[PDB]
Amino acid sequence: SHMSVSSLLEVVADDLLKLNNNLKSLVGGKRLRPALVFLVSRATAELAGLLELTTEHQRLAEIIEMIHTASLIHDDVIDDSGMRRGKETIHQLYGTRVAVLAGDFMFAQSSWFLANLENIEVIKLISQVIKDFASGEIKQASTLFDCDITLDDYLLKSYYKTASLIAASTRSAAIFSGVSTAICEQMYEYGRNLGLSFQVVDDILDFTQSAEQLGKPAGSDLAKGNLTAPVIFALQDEPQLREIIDSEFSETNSLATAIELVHRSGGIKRAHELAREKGEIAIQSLQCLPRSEFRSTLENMVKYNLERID
Amino acid sequence: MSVSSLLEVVADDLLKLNNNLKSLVGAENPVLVSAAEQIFGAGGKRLRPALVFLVSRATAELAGLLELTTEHQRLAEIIEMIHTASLIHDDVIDDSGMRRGKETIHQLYGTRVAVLAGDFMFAQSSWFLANLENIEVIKLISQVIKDFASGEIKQASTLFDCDITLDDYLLKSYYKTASLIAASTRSAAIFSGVSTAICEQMYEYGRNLGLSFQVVDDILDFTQSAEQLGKPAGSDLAKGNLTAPVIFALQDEPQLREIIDSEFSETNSLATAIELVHRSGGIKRAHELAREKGEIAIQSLQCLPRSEFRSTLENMVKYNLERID
Repeated sequence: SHMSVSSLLEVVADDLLKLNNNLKSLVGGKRLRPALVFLVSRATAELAGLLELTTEHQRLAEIIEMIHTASLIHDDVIDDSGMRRGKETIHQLYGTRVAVLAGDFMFAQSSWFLANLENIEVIKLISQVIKDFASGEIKQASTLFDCDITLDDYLLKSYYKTASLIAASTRSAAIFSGVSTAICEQMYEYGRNLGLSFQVVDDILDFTQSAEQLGKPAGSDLAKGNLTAPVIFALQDEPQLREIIDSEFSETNSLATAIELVHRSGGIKRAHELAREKGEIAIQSLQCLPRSEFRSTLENMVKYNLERID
Repeated sequence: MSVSSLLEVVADDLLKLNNNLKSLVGAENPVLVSAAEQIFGAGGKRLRPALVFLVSRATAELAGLLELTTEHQRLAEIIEMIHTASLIHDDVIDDSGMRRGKETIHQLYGTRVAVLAGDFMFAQSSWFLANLENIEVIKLISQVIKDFASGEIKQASTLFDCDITLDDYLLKSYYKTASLIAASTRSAAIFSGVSTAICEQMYEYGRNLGLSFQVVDDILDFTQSAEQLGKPAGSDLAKGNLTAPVIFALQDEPQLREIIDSEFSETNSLATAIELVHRSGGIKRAHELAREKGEIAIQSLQCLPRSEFRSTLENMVKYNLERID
């Protein structure tokens, strides 16, 4: 459902099971983003001398996931441009008005929650994430099938898409704990580099799953012209790959060829390394924190993400 | 009564604002830039920034301030940006194809891009406002943006519903229009540092003027010609948005209910309905509803000293009720 009330219920239930788990190990996706907020909140709260999470920490986890979920809802809206007739019909058929209103309300409820936490630094940080998301998503169609994309441009795109919200959420959790600016910056870098690692791994998985399904991989990133880390690395070595993409896989079975050129090029292995390198930056970001079950879980999130392609 | 003659006492403030509006979306996303100019250049009256300047100057003088603060000036720009973002989403939801002779953002670029553009402008507005560092105003405006979404959901959930009460119509009208105006005039007083009591009076001026604005707009959808609006007369009615003239008309012309329930499934039934609205006392009763809100607006200005700014704030009420637009 597109429901704020359902979202908040599921986040509180997921956070309860996570909290109770972490209590049992003391000193030993809709869930990732609130979990990261909760873990960073707990680690930094203990450093600041707080005896429990503040109301600001608890609402932050709901604010972040509401932004994430509203983003998906709005990104999913159909492009009706060009139709001379029957737009009201296609919007009825796909529930466009409901998606727009649900996304609008969820964004607004999130921003209203955040404003009422009264930390202007966090409001600035999160507002910027939303602007960059919307602006980035407007330009995304114009970058499909463009082999002139660089690796730095891909990482920036993945930042605005994914990593920026996660980095803003871990910095904000530290800000609400009142730890030093230096520690808030490190939590920001944890979130940013975990987010990039997470996105590169998701891009690797989309490719390697694509290359094993039995039908034509028609809905893969590569097929739609969304060129990710394995492909970009491959394009450095594969002149026929580039020509094939520029053709939008016009020729019968060219998509299959493109996929095998990518697997050929070792760019998958170089994408592995890139995701591993961002992960190790994320882990290094946590060492300003003392040993705790919360730091060990934040470190393990990186390793468990990387094991997804191991 | 000309819009220019009405606003001349803040003409210089408005000209600065109009020069700056373009750059406030940025220079880096050409589609986003182009979609912004499409609304900013379409010829809006800029009444909302004018109200911010008038209240800003009236309350600044009462407080002892020398000139208008940069916060006053940025507030005015933010209010017009929020207004613009809400028009963009309202066009998507209404599936309107035209706004002031020009095509709407979603017609040019598709529903998804129009929604994202509005998302950007709401976020850009909040971000600019946060950089004014006043948390009271930040919380006020974040409530306004939620109110827009609450209003849009209520509006879409009650299309063609002839059991709508006048109280629900005024609530919807607050969510759609008057909430933003009430918050903009309260925020202008806040940035001048005047008393809580005067701040609250300014909120109520903006609320009641906004409600009077929207009632008159809903009247004009019936009473003005089909290209004096661009849209044909009764466009709100035809899409099932029942406004004050229709609500009053329904009390005397029960066939209106049959036509509206049918969603005008039958040829010339919309023409029939519009004649029923005119036949009833409806348009006249909606006009006195607007006047009654306008009078409460003028009462809320009496806590200000006499000043050319107060006089123009009162004239805005009279201009609206005389309006042909």
